[PDB]
Amino acid sequence: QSKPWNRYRLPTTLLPDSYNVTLRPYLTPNADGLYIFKGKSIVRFLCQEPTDVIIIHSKKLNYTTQGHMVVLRGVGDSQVPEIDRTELVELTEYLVVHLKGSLQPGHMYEMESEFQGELADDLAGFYRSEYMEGNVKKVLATTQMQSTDARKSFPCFDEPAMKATFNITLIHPNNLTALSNMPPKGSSTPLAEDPNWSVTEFETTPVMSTYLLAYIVSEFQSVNETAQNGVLIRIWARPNAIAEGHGMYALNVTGPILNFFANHYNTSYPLPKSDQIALPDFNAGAMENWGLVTYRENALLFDPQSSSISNKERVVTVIAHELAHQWFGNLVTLAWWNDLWLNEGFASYVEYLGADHAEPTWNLKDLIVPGDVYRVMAVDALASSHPLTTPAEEVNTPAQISEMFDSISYSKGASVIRMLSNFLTEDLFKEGLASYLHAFAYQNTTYLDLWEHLQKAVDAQTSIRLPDTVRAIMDRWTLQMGFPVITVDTKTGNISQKHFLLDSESNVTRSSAFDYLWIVPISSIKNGVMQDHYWLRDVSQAQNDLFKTASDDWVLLNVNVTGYFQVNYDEDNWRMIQHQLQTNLSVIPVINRAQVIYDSFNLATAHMVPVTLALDNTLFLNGEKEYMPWQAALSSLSYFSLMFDRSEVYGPMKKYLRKQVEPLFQHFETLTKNWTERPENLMDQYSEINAISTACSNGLPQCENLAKTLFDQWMSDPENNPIHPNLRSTIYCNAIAQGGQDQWDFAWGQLQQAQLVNEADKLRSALACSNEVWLLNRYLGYTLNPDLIRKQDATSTINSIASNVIGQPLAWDFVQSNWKKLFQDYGGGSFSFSNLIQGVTRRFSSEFELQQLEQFKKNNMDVGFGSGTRALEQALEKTKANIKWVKENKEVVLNWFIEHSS
Ligand SMILES: *[C@@H]1O[C@H](CO)[C@@H](O[C@@H]2O[C@H](CO)[C@@H](O[C@@H]3O[C@H](CO)[C@@H](O)[C@H](O)[C@H]3NC(C)=O)[C@H](O)[C@H]2NC(C)=O)[C@H](O)[C@H]1NC(C)=O
Ligand SMILES: *[C@@H]1O[C@H](CO)[C@@H](O[C@@H]2O[C@H](CO)[C@@H](O[C@@H]3O[C@H](CO)[C@@H](O)[C@H](O)[C@H]3NC(C)=O)[C@H](O)[C@H]2NC(C)=O)[C@H](O)[C@H]1NC(C)=O
Ligand SMILES: *[C@@H]1O[C@H](CO)[C@@H](O[C@@H]2O[C@H](CO)[C@@H](O[C@@H]3O[C@H](CO)[C@@H](O)[C@H](O)[C@H]3NC(C)=O)[C@H](O)[C@H]2NC(C)=O)[C@H](O)[C@H]1NC(C)=O
Ligand SMILES: *[C@@H]1O[C@H](CO)[C@@H](O[C@@H]2O[C@H](CO)[C@@H](O)[C@H](O)[C@H]2NC(C)=O)[C@H](O)[C@H]1NC(C)=O
Ligand SMILES: *[C@@H]1O[C@H](CO)[C@@H](O[C@@H]2O[C@H](CO)[C@@H](O)[C@H](O)[C@H]2NC(C)=O)[C@H](O)[C@H]1NC(C)=O
Ligand SMILES: *[C@@H]1O[C@H](CO)[C@@H](O[C@@H]2O[C@H](CO)[C@@H](O)[C@H](O)[C@H]2NC(C)=O)[C@H](O)[C@H]1NC(C)=O
Ligand SMILES: *[C@@H]1O[C@H](CO)[C@@H](O[C@@H]2O[C@H](CO)[C@@H](O)[C@H](O)[C@H]2NC(C)=O)[C@H](O)[C@H]1NC(C)=O
Ligand SMILES: *[C@@H]1O[C@H](CO)[C@@H](O[C@@H]2O[C@H](CO)[C@@H](O)[C@H](O)[C@H]2NC(C)=O)[C@H](O)[C@H]1NC(C)=O
Ligand SMILES: *[C@@H]1O[C@H](CO)[C@@H](O[C@@H]2O[C@H](CO)[C@@H](O)[C@H](O)[C@H]2NC(C)=O)[C@H](O)[C@H]1NC(C)=O
Ligand SMILES: *[C@@H]1O[C@H](CO)[C@@H](O)[C@H](O)[C@H]1NC(C)=O
Ligand SMILES: *[C@@H]1O[C@H](CO)[C@@H](O)[C@H](O)[C@H]1NC(C)=O
Ligand SMILES: NC(=[NH2+])NCCC[C@H](N)C(=O)O
Ligand SMILES: [Zn+2]
Repeated sequence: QSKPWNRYRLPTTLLPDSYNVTLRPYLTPNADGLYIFKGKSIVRFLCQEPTDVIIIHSKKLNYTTQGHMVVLRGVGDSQVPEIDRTELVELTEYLVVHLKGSLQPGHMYEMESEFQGELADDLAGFYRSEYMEGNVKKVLATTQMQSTDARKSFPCFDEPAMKATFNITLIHPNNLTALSNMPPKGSSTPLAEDPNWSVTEFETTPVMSTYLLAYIVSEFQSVNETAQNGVLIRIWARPNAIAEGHGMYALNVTGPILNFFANHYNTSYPLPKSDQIALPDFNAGAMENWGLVTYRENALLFDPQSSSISNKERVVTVIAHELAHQWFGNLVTLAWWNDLWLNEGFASYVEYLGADHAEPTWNLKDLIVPGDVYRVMAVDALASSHPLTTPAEEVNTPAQISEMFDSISYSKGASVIRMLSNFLTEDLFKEGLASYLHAFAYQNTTYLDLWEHLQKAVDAQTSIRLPDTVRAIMDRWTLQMGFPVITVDTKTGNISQKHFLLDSESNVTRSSAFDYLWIVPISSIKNGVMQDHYWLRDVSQAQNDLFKTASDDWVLLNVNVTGYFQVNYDEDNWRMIQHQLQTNLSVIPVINRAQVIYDSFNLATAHMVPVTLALDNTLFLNGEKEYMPWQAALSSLSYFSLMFDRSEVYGPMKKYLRKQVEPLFQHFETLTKNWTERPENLMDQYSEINAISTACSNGLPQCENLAKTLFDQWMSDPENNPIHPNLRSTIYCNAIAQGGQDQWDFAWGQLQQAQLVNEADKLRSALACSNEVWLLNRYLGYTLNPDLIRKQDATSTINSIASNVIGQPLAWDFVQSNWKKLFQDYGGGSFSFSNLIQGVTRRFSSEFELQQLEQFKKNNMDVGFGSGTRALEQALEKTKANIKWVKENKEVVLNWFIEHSS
């Protein structure tokens, strides 16, 4: 019998009722330079089963309590046992209170403690964040409890299912504002011991999880709205950001998104107010703390004068995501971190629904396909993938919990939930979802509970019929990794499924309970007309006349890619689809025009079609106006650019892409009235952005000339930037590529005085587009200078230079030569040797380059490679793969491009 304090999961003998917590950050260092916070807490808990030990989480807290580390009292007239001793057990992050007798079932106890910790700049628990306002370094105090860091701010039963109410008090400088999950009780009062401090008490939370607590002390200011039901909505930011109006977009969209979700969930927003706060350099991106959601600035703030449309899209979707959680995840909470995929998958899906409500003309819901589906399919089509579900008993340590937060959890979670909603229909999905939220409000669940409530909705109607239970179907998609390729022979209507792997030689060693067979919902369109829905059962092979065609007809599966799978056809059907896209593309839904490209390039990779069939699938693009199919092509061909852009293949490739994109360029030139006005909706703006990028990077003279004119014009009038933020990255880059030290020095000046990160980013990246070796080398020479290049930007900048075909050898030489700055930046901040290595070696595709990477590896003796040790192995592995791919593909690809370029 192991001792319970040496087990990672808490006992279930004691359950918390409510906490009082008082925190007091000291935002002035103690002159050895240490920042601290002090706290006092009382937890009231109920004894379920007798026990002579109290085990509660504590991390990096020193205790100053009088006596033992806690004082223990009975509630009401309960007696309490004497404390034997209190100890801290660091490994399992416990405060352990050994008692001289047993606590008694049904009795409640209160445990009081006093403590302090470092207010570290470490983005964990209660922590400090430093930023600049003019001359002054400002310091604020804020929180990040997710996942297991509430215990770093005060002792608590720090597991998501052990919910409780919290009464938070902040003691803070009297001229700063204090925020928490709930509204303040009233005006702050002076701290009697020192009236330079004030005390702000907050209203009692609902019953909630510790990982969702938040509290913040800052000089921040807000923009406000009161919704019709009296819910107060505020956006908080740096005084200067608020004054510039950068909070207005967030405020604009928040009301509509909250309204959408209350109706979507059939459940009122469960709090009296909604605060969202933009934090400078919040590396975690955003966190859904209940009533007080935190964001990195660039995720919440928006500058209409400098921000592109894609920035706007990022703001509305991240807001929709975090707000989605205020019901799904916060009101009803998954019992344990092994079910994180459901929480994060659900939010990652409905973020598009919420954002769509706020921006109904943008067709946002479509973007889940490129954004999540095909993104996660890249990693889920590997032997090294993993099922959405993990046994709860395998997820114990804080490191194991952190591993839950990955692409599979978010993006495959989103993809499968979206599939589920689609085959249930949204109305039916919403009924079960509402039933689930009502039944489990303020409590905890597993994914099985959601399946059960969805099944209840299915059972209560007669319209939607499923081939099996919701659970049995979703089991196929959650208990085994990966996804099928569905292959159709349209001569017979034979249809098959098999586990899809990009590497046709891969060995899958992870076994599945289902032999990698799925139950697959299959929609289809024949000659542009919707067909009856079909389910492929858990069989290798089936037949249906739905998928049988005449000679002059075509069929296409997985309308709008609602289903988490990819599709192959016989060549005849492929050609018929190709001629349709050639002659009238609007018969096929825009998402499917993209699908044909996405799937066919993946199939070519996996040797299931020839690479020329994938290329053939791009031939229609010369008539394509819309964003997604072009995006499909650009994403699929970026590897071809990477392998071939230094080879004889590249001229014919550029020529073919010039041919394809010219009509699109001409279309927008007219539509935008000579580039003076952007297209109206988001998709068309995105298409314009890509069309200009593609034209300019492939050397279309008309785009090159546009880029030179605008940049000339900006240089003659530096304070009036004539280039729309949408087009800035391309126009900057192409213009600097055409120009010399005049253009380069000017853009450098503008980088030095850029007050906005997004604009600094674009300039930094464009500066790497110069075609002068000496400019790129001098630039590389700056990247280690923290004066001229922020350290957090150094590897990014080197990678951008590596990306330049002329900068490739320069960056590689520079990284090798100054590698002996591992002993200067595995200590002086983090870095990302890993991201540096991948970027600089990304192109390597010959034996000779592999010989160089091996030779570079022989500075193994000392310094080593740090956090990129694993990366350098991945680079030798990827170069081998690239060598093999280029040998296989070079001849067939060269001759296709020659043939199709005119
Ligand atoms: C968790 O925090 C709560 C808020 O501080 C505590 O409840 C408060 O206790 C206060 C002081 O004990 C009470 O305020 C006043 O106290 C004086 C003592 O001199 C009493 O006579 C007054 O009756 C009382 N004043 C008023 C206007 O009620 C509060 O009653 C009380 N606040 C509440 C209940 O909202 C909890 O006790 C504390 N929990 C634990 C376990 O200590
Ligand atoms: C929680 O308690 C810890 C242990 O008491 C504290 O960590 C200790 O900080 C000490 C004081 O800052 C350090 O001791 C010495 O302090 C003198 C004067 O400040 C320094 O000149 C010395 O460098 C330092 N001693 C040595 C050997 O270097 C300790 O380094 C450190 N002790 C341990 C065991 O980690 C925490 O400060 C305290 N935390 C908070 C937030 O209160
Ligand atoms: C938050 O929502 C607000 C209300 O919908 C938006 O306010 C709108 O800002 C528009 C963009 O500046 C304005 O449109 C036009 O602006 C120029 C200025 O000269 C002119 O073309 C037009 O005269 C003007 N619009 C019209 C219809 O004439 C609107 O003035 C304004 N609308 C309202 C109702 O005030 C905010 O833009 C929005 N904030 C963000 C960041 O999106
Ligand atoms: C946090 O504050 C709440 C609200 O004041 C406290 O809830 C009260 O609990 C007391 C003692 O159990 C009851 O007598 C009252 O009926 C409760 N009031 C309300 C409005 O619910 C709660 O006890 C506090 N938590 C702690 C640890 O003291
Ligand atoms: C809140 O009070 C503090 C102290 O009065 C102010 O912070 C000082 O500001 C000056 C410049 O204005 C700095 O040089 C000092 O070093 C600061 N003191 C400390 C201890 O940091 C602060 O400006 C006030 N803030 C507001 C919003 O009124
Ligand atoms: C949850 O949804 C139900 C069903 O839409 C809502 O109750 C219905 O409200 C409509 C609106 O006029 C009535 O016509 C129906 O008769 C109601 N049905 C029932 C069974 O009551 C309810 O308003 C929603 N609740 C929330 C909080 O959004
Ligand atoms: C975790 O959630 C479950 C529900 O999924 C909670 O169990 C419920 O407790 C409430 C209030 O005591 C009862 O009304 C229900 O009968 C329970 N439902 C069950 C047992 O299925 C459970 O209390 C939560 N766990 C913790 C530690 O709070
Ligand atoms: C379509 O599937 C059917 C199997 O249901 C295939 O036809 C069978 O092929 C086997 C293999 O020799 C014959 O022995 C069976 O008698 C056939 N079944 C029949 C005719 O009902 C057919 O080959 C498949 N067509 C494809 C894959 O294009
Ligand atoms: C496939 O996706 C398209 C969107 O790309 C869907 O078209 C939308 O349909 C909804 C509801 O009918 C309309 O409100 C939108 O205005 C449509 N948008 C566009 C751009 O046409 C289409 O309904 C989807 N097809 C299927 C079978 O689900
Ligand atoms: C996987 O096993 C098969 C032989 O059964 C082989 O073709 C292949 O080379 C093996 N390894 C890899 C990494 O593909
Ligand atoms: C092509 O098909 C579209 C959509 O089905 C139809 O509206 C249109 O008539 C066709 N366009 C032409 C030019 O025939
Ligand atoms: N990997 C993390 N722990 N990220 C924390 C961010 C929190 C939030 N749950 C999100 O998905 O944005
Ligand atoms: Zn989330």
